[PDB]
Amino acid sequence: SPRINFCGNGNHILSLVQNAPYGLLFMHFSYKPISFKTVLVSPGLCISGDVGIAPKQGYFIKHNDHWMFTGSSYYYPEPISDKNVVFMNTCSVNFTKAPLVY
Amino acid sequence: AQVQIDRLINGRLTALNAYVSQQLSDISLVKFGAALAMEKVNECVKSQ
Amino acid sequence: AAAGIPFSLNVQYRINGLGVTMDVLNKNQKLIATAFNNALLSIQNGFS
Amino acid sequence: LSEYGTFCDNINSILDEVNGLLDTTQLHVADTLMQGVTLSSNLNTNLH
Repeated sequence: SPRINFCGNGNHILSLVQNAPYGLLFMHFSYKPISFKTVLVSPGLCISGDVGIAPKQGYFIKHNDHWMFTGSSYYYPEPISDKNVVFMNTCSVNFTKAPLVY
Repeated sequence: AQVQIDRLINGRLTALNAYVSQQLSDISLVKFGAALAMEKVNECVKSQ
Repeated sequence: AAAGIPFSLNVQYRINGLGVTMDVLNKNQKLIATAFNNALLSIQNGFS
Repeated sequence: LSEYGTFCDNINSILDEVNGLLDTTQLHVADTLMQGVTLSSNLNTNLH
């Protein structure tokens, strides 16, 4: 269910259940980050004909001087596409100006 | 004096038992409310 | 505690999810922010 | 009262259990509020 801390704490992946004396014992499996990279992120971009784009469960990253997308829970720069973007007919203020994207 | 004090002891102990039973029942409602508040924290403030 | 994005963008995406076009939301950002802090002030003044 | 029995021990035990439930509940609410909260060391109350 899309409920954040209902099935234990952290980034809950999945849960399993086992019988216990007078109850149930749940094993909550969570995604635990081990190491982190500090990166500069953009929560949105103003592209082409002033079209706004927002990242889906991620961020826009300047990688190799080019605008790229990365997931919010794992650093892996990948090209910006309709698969990882929410489109807007107008871009919001403070969205980074990127006329060269798409 | 023991007969009179015994009537008071019995009345006061009965009153403490009644208060204790009510306090157990009230704390059940407080636990229910605290669970709802934790659920509202998690599903309304930290996330939607 | 805001889904990893700025609070104003979280407010805008939450209002958009109700069936409100993003075009009125990103052009009325100041009106939305003023409505939000006026709602907070209304809650604070409501204790009087 | 001492010749009455374990009545006062039982009253104290139930209230201690009720108060332990309130304490455990307060710790769970505080844990829920503080869960997943990551803040920057650059935050200051006088400027932000």
